[PDB]
Amino acid sequence: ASAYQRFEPRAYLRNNYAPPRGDLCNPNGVGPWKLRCLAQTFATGEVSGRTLIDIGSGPTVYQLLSACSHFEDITMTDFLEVNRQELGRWLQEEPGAFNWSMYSQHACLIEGKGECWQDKERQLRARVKRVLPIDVHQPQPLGAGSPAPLPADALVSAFCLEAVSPDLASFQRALDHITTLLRPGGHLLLIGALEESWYLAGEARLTVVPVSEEEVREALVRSGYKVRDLRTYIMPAHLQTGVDDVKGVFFAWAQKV
Amino acid sequence: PDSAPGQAAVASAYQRFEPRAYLRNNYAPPRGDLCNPNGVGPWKLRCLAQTFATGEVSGRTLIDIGSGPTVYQLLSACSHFEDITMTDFLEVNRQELGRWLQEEPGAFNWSMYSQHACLIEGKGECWQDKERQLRARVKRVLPIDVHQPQPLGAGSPAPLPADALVSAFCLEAVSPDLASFQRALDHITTLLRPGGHLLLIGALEESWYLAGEARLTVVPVSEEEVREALVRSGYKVRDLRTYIMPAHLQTGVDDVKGVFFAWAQKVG
Ligand SMILES: Nc1ncnc2c1ncn2[C@@H]1O[C@H](CSCC[C@H](N)C(=O)O)[C@@H](O)[C@H]1O
Ligand SMILES: Nc1ncnc2c1ncn2[C@@H]1O[C@H](CSCC[C@H](N)C(=O)O)[C@@H](O)[C@H]1O
Ligand SMILES: O=CNc1ccccc1
Ligand SMILES: O=CNc1ccccc1
Repeated sequence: ASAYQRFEPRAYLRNNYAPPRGDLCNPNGVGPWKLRCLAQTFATGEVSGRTLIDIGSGPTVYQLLSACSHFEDITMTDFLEVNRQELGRWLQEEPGAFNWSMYSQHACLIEGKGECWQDKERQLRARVKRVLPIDVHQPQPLGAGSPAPLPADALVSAFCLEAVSPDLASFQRALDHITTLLRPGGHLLLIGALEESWYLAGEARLTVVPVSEEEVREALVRSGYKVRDLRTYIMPAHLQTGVDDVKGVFFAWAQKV
Repeated sequence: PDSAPGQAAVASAYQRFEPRAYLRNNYAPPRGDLCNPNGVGPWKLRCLAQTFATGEVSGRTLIDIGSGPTVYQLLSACSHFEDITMTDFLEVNRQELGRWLQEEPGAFNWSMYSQHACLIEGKGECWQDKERQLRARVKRVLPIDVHQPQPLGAGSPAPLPADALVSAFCLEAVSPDLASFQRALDHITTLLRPGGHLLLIGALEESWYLAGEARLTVVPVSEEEVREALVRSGYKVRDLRTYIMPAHLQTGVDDVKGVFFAWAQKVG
């Protein structure tokens, strides 16, 4: 909690979204894998609606590239002001914004609709209506008078819960808290680190709860979801770089029931 | 009739050709806007991609005829030919290609075209890889004059005969008349092996275009004049499509009415 007060957005982006982890040319990397999970899921046509909320967006937007063409009202969120600012810089095309164009290009490539990456970014920027503070530790993560339409038709969340929870039970409650934001019958797309215990963001050294695939599945069931899909990416040696001790990445497609 | 005079005018006029103006006029927006699928850029790239996707156009060696300062016309080709020769009449164009080959920052930026080719080829290739492969496969950049019976000269470096030819907006842009156009086509055809393929892209019913201070004269040709010249030169026409230039893409840089793409196979 106080650890996140030293969290440096630029250090985080450099660590996870610039080469090598940010090289998208090799389809066997973690970046293409993530984008693929997202794209394939939305391509089913079963994840749809009017409103969507991204939970713990941090300073990144890649997690919404495939989502944005299925949801007209999108809400992005984060605990930290500095992350919300970094997002605003990209949404408003302000100076020094992070360059997400390689990810936008690869989403267009993967989706296979012949869309140009500029149109994709345009649609995302237009459909993200707001960027709000959030704390998944709170029973009402967004607060009381939320400007965000509730409940949402769908949730997305990448690398938040395990990264803000000291242990399983805390992870489980955090999942409980965000689930209240989701309409019954709605969809949650959850991405996260597997068996990770720490990662770095500049001066910040963050603690993570190491979770397994089966622990993720069980937590989803406990929270009232049917697990439609749960896949694992094993982190290859050359992508183990000293910025963390992640062993793999999970993708879960869950439906509130 | 005597050919020298018309050829002399053409060579003279091209001494004023400005590569950067030409690039801005034709390969930056609006004509360089690749987001609109109905634009001329995506159409050209589509013709090339679909043709190479048939698998029917392959071999070891390819020659691009009148490359000028552009490389888009080879984006889909480069995965099918180990050895690629680029060519142009003007040293200033060859220099511009030199800059791109060295990946210099001052070079024209073709990355939107590279990305779009990757997008429509549908193999999930990243654009950095496409560009790296093109740079690796261009083995030489050579002077050329299509009005000469041997356009590359005698004892040229180029592997002859080639398995395939590509040529975009060259023949009609350097030929004073239809007879000249036909002869130019005859000349480049000597470079292609029997059974080899020619991919020809060009302007329809155009009489002029701008390249900075240079305002050049073009022989206006129709689709049926293009088909006949190809037949006359000893080709079977496999494909010949027409793009009609939208009014919003008529920017005053030329009086082009449309664009043709011909896929032709040399009889042999
Ligand atoms: N108590 C809390 N409630 C909700 N989000 C929190 C939180 N404490 C930290 N966060 C945010 O959780 C994020 C983890 S980083 C994940 C970044 C992005 N979602 C991605 O896909 O790369 C950080 O941005 C951090 O600021
Ligand atoms: N006598 C000649 N023989 C072969 N090419 C010539 C020529 N005279 C001029 N050219 C070249 O013909 C080109 C026409 S511009 C077209 C350039 C490029 N292939 C494209 O696709 O946009 C110019 O580069 C010009 O220098
Ligand atoms: O630790 C969390 N961030 C992370 C982001 C992308 C890939 C692997 C880890
Ligand atoms: O050369 C004149 N017209 C032209 C039109 C589109 C692309 C290249 C050239």
